Amino acid sequence: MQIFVKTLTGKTITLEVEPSDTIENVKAKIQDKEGIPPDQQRLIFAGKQLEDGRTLSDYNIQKESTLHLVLRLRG
Amino acid sequence: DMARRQTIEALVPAWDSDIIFKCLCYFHTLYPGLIPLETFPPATIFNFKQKIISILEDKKAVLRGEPIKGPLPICCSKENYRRHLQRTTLLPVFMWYHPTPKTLSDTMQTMKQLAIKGSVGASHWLLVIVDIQARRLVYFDSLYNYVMPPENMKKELQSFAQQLDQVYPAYDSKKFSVKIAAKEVIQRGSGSSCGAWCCQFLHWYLKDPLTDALNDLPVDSVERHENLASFVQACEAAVQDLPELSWPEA
Repeated sequence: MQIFVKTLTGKTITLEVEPSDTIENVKAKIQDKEGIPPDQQRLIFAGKQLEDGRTLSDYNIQKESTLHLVLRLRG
Repeated sequence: DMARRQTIEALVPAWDSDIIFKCLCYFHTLYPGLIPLETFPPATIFNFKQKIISILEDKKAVLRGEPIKGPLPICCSKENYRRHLQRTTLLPVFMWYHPTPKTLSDTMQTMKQLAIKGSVGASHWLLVIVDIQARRLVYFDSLYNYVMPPENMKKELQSFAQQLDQVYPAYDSKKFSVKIAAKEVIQRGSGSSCGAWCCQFLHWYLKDPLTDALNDLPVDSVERHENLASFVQACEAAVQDLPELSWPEA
């Protein structure tokens, strides 16, 4: 699917996925390309957090959607 | 002393953007005038001013019944965000700082890497409270002058206050005032406790916007962090069962 994932530096990376994919799968796809471990990944859509055992279709996440990636920053 | 730092570090470990955020969400349920601004990403020294102006312009738009123009938060619905903008009297603007990067873009990059790496480094949490109701900008640096001399920050904030008077004029002629909170190093003996200190100071400020709590701190550096440890423990117990990455209802 043609969808967008927006990062905190204002960068968006695009992935091709299927709705039957798990939240676990998205995190794995993002990891391969940016190197962040899934246990470090937090995914947000329509102000809701996506849960690991769910599929994209469960949240009705469709083509041309924009996703948010949250980072947990130290200080 | 090695003992002293080792224990001060053990007492109050670094706080990350999530515990700070959960803390802000919780503080909003206590003090509904506080809007729990997201810390992911936080503001920086390079853009905290435009971020504040943007938030206040959206507040004016909401008060007029108009669309907002500024960015939506990630973990909040559009409608709940308008209700928070309507309600809010206090902006807790957390700022993430590091001496290395000298621009916004560089700061965000430095920020990103240290997150994936997972390190504190020489990064620092600052807090600017925008008290809309009292028209007061409070600048809290637990390291006192980690960014710049406080007298310098005061001057910079005074000119910013002057444009907040134009952006967000009061009913009357009341001008935004500024307060440099810390007049000594607060975080004595720690290189880690800034995030917690910011939230403790914010809470003291929510309880009393004229709080002299910093001036009444014990002199001892370990005693400060014992007390701060107790606060931290209270916060973690209070947010334990609160929702992850989800704004409370305005």
